[PDB]
Amino acid sequence: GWVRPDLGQLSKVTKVKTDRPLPENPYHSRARPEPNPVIEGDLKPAKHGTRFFFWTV
Amino acid sequence: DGPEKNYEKTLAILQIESEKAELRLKEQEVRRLMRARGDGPWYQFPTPEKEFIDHSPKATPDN
Repeated sequence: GWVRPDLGQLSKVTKVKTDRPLPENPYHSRARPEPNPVIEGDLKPAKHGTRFFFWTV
Repeated sequence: DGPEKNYEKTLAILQIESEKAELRLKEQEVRRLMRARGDGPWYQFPTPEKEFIDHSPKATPDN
């Protein structure tokens, strides 16, 4: 009773059911280093201007 | 005008120049730490972009 598969049929992606659990960390990767703390708040003008030598503003 | 005006404007000038002086010294301290430790917003030198890593199933399994 074996029917030969048609052209294109064997190359399909198929879904399969398995009792095996899904690996959680297949790469055995470490924990990523924590990002730099972000600085928050609203912008204010530079305090006393540019402060470049003798320039007042 | 009386001597008060020049006297008190000098205090105002002194306060500004003093605070600029301490802000100038503090920036150099901040820059030094930020450049040596890389933990701040400055001196963040680039690293490769991770969005161009291909995460699709490959031709072989062990990748």
